[PDB]
Amino acid sequence: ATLKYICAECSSKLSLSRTDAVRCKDCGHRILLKARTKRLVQFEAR
Amino acid sequence: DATVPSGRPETYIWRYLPAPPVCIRPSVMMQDSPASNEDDLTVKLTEI
Amino acid sequence: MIVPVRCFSCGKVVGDKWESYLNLLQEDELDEGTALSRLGLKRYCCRRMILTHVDLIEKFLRYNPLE
Amino acid sequence: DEINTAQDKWHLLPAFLKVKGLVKQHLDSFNYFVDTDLKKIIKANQLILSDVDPEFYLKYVDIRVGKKSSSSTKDYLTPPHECRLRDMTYSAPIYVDIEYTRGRNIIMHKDVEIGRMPIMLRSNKCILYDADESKMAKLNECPLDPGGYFIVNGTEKVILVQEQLSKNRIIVEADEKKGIVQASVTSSTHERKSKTYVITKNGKIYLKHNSIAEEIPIAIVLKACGILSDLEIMQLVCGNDSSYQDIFAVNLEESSKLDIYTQQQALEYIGAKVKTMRRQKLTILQEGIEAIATTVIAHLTVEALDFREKALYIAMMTRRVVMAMYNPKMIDDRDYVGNKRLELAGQLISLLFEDLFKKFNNDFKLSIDKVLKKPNRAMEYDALLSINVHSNNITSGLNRAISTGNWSLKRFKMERAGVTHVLSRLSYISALGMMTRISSQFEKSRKVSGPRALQPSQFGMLCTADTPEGEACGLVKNLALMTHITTDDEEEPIKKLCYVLGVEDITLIDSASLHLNYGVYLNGTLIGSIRFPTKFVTQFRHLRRTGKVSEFISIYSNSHQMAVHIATDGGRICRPLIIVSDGQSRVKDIHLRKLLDGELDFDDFLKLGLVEYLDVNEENDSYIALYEKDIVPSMTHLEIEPFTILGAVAGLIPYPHHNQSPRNTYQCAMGKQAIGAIAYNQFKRIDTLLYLMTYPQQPMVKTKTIELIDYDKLPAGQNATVAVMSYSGYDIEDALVLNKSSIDRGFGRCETRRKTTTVLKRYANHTQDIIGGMRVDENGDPIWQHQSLGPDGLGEVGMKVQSGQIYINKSVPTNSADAPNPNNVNVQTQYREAPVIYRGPEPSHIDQVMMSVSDNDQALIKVLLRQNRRPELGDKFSSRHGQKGVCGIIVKQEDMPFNDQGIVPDIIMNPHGFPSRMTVGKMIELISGKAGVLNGTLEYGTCFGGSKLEDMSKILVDQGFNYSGKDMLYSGITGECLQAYIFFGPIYYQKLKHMVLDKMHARARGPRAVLTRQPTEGRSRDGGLRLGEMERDCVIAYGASQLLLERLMISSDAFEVDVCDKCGLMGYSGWCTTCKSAENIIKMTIPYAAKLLFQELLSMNIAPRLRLEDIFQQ
Amino acid sequence: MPVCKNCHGTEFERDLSNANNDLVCKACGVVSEDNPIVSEVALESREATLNNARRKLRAVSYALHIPEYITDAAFQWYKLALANNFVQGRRSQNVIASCLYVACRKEKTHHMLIDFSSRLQVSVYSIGATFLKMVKKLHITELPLADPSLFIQHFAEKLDLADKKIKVVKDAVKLAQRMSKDWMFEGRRPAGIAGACILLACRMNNLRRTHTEIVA
Ligand SMILES: [Zn+2]
Ligand SMILES: [Zn+2]
Ligand SMILES: [Zn+2]
Ligand SMILES: [Zn+2]
Repeated sequence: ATLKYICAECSSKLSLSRTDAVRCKDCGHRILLKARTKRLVQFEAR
Repeated sequence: DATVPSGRPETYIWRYLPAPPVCIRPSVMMQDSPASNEDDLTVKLTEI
Repeated sequence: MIVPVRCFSCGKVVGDKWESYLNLLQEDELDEGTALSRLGLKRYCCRRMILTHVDLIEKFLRYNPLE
Repeated sequence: DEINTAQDKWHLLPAFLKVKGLVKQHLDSFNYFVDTDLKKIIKANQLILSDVDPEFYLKYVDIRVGKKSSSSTKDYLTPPHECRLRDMTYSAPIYVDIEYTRGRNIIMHKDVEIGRMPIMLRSNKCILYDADESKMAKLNECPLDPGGYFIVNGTEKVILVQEQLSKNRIIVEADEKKGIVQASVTSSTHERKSKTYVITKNGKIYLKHNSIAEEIPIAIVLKACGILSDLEIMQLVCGNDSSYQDIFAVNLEESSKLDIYTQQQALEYIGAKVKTMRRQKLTILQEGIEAIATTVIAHLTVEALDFREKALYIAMMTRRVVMAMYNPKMIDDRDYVGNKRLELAGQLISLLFEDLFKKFNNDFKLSIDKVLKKPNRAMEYDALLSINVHSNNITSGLNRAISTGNWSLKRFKMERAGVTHVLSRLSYISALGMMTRISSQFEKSRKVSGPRALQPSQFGMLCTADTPEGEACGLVKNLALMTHITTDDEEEPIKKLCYVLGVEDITLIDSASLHLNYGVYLNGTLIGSIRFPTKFVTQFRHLRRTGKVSEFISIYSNSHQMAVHIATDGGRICRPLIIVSDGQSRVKDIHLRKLLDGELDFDDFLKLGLVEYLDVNEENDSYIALYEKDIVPSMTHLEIEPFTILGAVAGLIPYPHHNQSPRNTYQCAMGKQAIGAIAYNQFKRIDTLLYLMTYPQQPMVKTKTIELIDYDKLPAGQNATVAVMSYSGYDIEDALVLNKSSIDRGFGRCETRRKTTTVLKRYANHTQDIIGGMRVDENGDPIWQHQSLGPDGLGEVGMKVQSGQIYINKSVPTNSADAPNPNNVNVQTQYREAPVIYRGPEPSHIDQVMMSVSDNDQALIKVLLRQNRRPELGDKFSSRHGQKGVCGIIVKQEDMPFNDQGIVPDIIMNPHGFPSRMTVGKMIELISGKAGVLNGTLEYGTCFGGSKLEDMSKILVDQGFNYSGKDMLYSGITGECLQAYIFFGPIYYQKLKHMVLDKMHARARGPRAVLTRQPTEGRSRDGGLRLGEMERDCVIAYGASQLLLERLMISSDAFEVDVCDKCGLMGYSGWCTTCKSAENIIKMTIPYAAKLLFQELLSMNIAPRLRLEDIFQQ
Repeated sequence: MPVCKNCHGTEFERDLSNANNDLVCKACGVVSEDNPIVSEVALESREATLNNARRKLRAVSYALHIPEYITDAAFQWYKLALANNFVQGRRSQNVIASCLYVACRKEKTHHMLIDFSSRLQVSVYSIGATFLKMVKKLHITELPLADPSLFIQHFAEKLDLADKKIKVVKDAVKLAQRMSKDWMFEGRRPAGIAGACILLACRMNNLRRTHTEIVA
């Protein structure tokens, strides 16, 4: 979705509160990436 | 040669030991957290 | 990764024929050299990349997010 | 389809490698360790008992790793790859079972953790072990990573196979002067101890053992060794007649001039000269004073109870030195592998273990004393959970070792370092390149050229194709493709067996030996000197190849030296190959259909008596042929394939047998730097500096060695259609010239991946370092210096980040190191923001960021940055064949030849390189390439073999291309026929590290080091370069004064010192300060290194007083 | 900190572009310092006792697998604890015990004073004594509030079962939450209601575990 970031194994949309926990709400599995930014970005193919 | 700028063979043996400057023996960067690393001469003579 | 979209010399588009290549090999079992030829690449530098180029992208898609 | 007896042996090497793996060295020794040597070490010390409370004991019983007796594999552990992201240390816990003494009727037990062991990926106990392509997915990890490397602290490291000189063995060295030292250094368990022996002077020869004071005449010791007959010494160590008679008796003299009769006093001469027992225990000052040493001096090789063995052992050793004093040569260098025994991680980690575990016990005692000192009630107390608190010294200490490489062994008092490494992943080849690398160590000083060169005995048991320049304090080699490093086997059974064959015990022996047969040496220890040596041999070898005591326990006869050796030692190199009984082999060619069916495989031929493992000794005694095509029924064995000799790295090179070897050496020193696809888990893992390529391709000509390392499923390189011509004039030495509109079409494009770890840590003030950010002044937009973040303050995915921006915002607390008090109300919140800035010559992109928690529960943030480098001018390329070069002008498209098809040679390469480097292998590889792409078949090539060139022609000539690789071309510039033929086809050019955009460097005036105040070193920190005394002299020859004064004076440290003419010394501003003046000081300039040299000196007591004079007017 | 010798502006910026690293003002552009010099690369009764207390302290620390971090905070409490000579005539254990316990409370972590004690002979009382005693001397009040939400975690891991417990966790806590508003929560060893709610949701998750193995 549009919210902040993702688990590793759960691969689930996860929004986190400021200083809440490093866990993922669903799985007990810890590490979490940061999902893609919705903001535009420019490349020049050449 | 003694026209006594030095004043004879008695200074050869230590009496007053010359402490070197700080810029010769710089305390290592204070770094994050209290202990900055010593820098040799700062420990030897400070033990002497 | 993916078959390039042109060779590194000619500039004929190879991006297309990789699908039609492999399909043409598995179904209709037929030898390499004859295959690529009637697939339409006579020049050999155009040809290598079909022949060469292991396709990794499959072996890279085992690791996707969702599983 | 009858399989050809010629090549069908090929099907061996895979089946060999298929079940028993490529990298099994690091596995087996490990899997042997955890499954066995633990059950030994504790069986050594199973009882710790204080001196107090005579009723107590602590009795270990079993050791287990990960298995508490619930399931076979541990019910839960942490997956290794995911364990690599958190900076954790991949671990399986230790389990021990104990017996106590606590209170009346206990003697109870449990299953307890003493700590955690860093096991090894794809060992027995690993989660990855025996998991096929599915768990691989769910565990998010590579299928093709060979494993065998540890992982600790999140970094990724390897124990490197460590060569060591033969231990517990004879060696005899001669020298100018000297007198031919002999040495035997024996070790097992306790007390690794050397014993030298040599002549001191002029036929008068002595034992030096540092346990003794100085020396003893060998006649004395040998008497005291319990052979008392004297003159029969001569009959023993000397021989019958030859020359040897005189040379030894000269020695035997000086025993007569002194003392005799070991019955009491001849021993007493020794203990008389031994050092003290250090007070207590001296009680043994006796005639049995030294009777201890005569069985344990150095040699723990024999010891025992009566003396005759060690006696005659030291004797037979004394023979070989007087044999050397007769004539030089006829001795033992330390070079050929049989005199050197490498050793794996198996014995290493135990030796380290039993130390750490030993300290664990010694100190856990002293902790069990504190409780039992001062009586409280009746002191019982579990006296058991105290292992938890007093542990880790086993674990954290172990991690310290395995990661750092400092091994401090208190028990041997022997320290070694540089023993592990970061496993360098620049390629799939390097993955197993660091893996299987022999690190030689010691080597005394460098100045001896002996332990350097490549000995012909090395054939096929070590890679001949790399000995790179990282030599320094050591040497680096690699194994072959087929080697099985023999483990420890056993002794007593092979001993009693040897008797069973009818060898006669030394005690029965004539005490005249050397004349009769040879003698039979177990591990370099004399036993029987049996009758009929050769028949004994053939009998024994016949047993090994079928019935009993297999693999190692090699055997070889000997002639000049009269001996037959049975060696049981572990840690030794062996190799496979086929026995030929009578004329032909034992294969019989129907056995291989019986093989490739899959119901047969390998390690089944031993039980069928076909192939077995020789040894450098054994094979030296044996006789081998290359091809089945040539046999004579004088033979023994034939190699299964010749190209097993080139290493896993070396097997890459196509047609190596056409080169000159230094090219293959530089190639084994390159290909591991070829950028590549790494592993399938590539994008998911986050590494420190990881290159990788956009469009990798199979090298057009493979080698039967490549396919078996799966190198074509992770190819590193581009396959470039490449003329050979002089073009431009930007070419010259090795410098390539690339092709625009080609390089732009996706040729040779690179990516690069960096990680920036920022650990967040809480401070004792209870204040957390915070990532908050995004200032955003002036109406809804962040400052450009900021930008690239997003609301979170952390960096964000996929956005272009440019030079001086901030890809992670970080701020420390200001008071963090203050003294925490129970006093606060409002502000803990003052922060010093010290964000890490991006700095680099190019832009880049943030692809992926990781927020996680470390093992100890402290916040962790890791981002990784990427950029795809276009292969800019100045980028090292290789031909994989030894050509090492940099691109020149990048021409456009239109330029350079084309010919009839229209194709444009992509790389174009200077001809000159081939003749002077004299490498025709490549120049065949080109043919094989063009022939390949026509038939549409990958066409092979390999060391001593490969596609026969003369048919390659036939494949081309009908399809229109010249019977040899040459063809016409049209110079792009003019457009008229090139006046000479040109030669081109596909070649595989791999692109290397040393991308230029890294390596270019410049400085205007940068930072200076505090101490010398002259510019700092190298790339990274900041600029500045070296003028060495080797170089500095140069400008003197030209005679330039002003260039130096600009150079080592103005431009580096320009400095004004204020000195005092009277009594010359320095001083600041106005004062001389030794003489308070503020008058006689004169301002002048001088290199700050020179002042620093004064204040250095004058600190030490010495006084560079400066007498001065004015420049002008005399 | 300093001011431009000309523009008299206070805003200074160190330009990292060209590998000078000069410090300059955004005002007139004059440099403050070029050439950015950087660095690189006894007998006391108190040293003995103190560093001995980092020894004994760090000992009991990783036994409980607490953060090594917190040890330094606790230790310095011990430092301040020695300042009042409160630490002199008592059992060294009970002293450093509370000295660590007060720390791990100040961080709101899961270690319960009962668990902390059983390393010893001790009655979970003598420790209860010393702790509550240093509450007086060193003046501290507000910080140490123990709560259920923490104990269930460290429990939950040791409870075996399976990944379901996470749900159970999410289950149990909301349970324990209402019990606090159910106004039965005060006047109780928080471990009691902890294992209680755990057993509750576990039964609610239809998994059968004994009463013993819980209180384990
Ligand atoms: Zn999750
Ligand atoms: Zn083409
Ligand atoms: Zn002066
Ligand atoms: Zn200014």
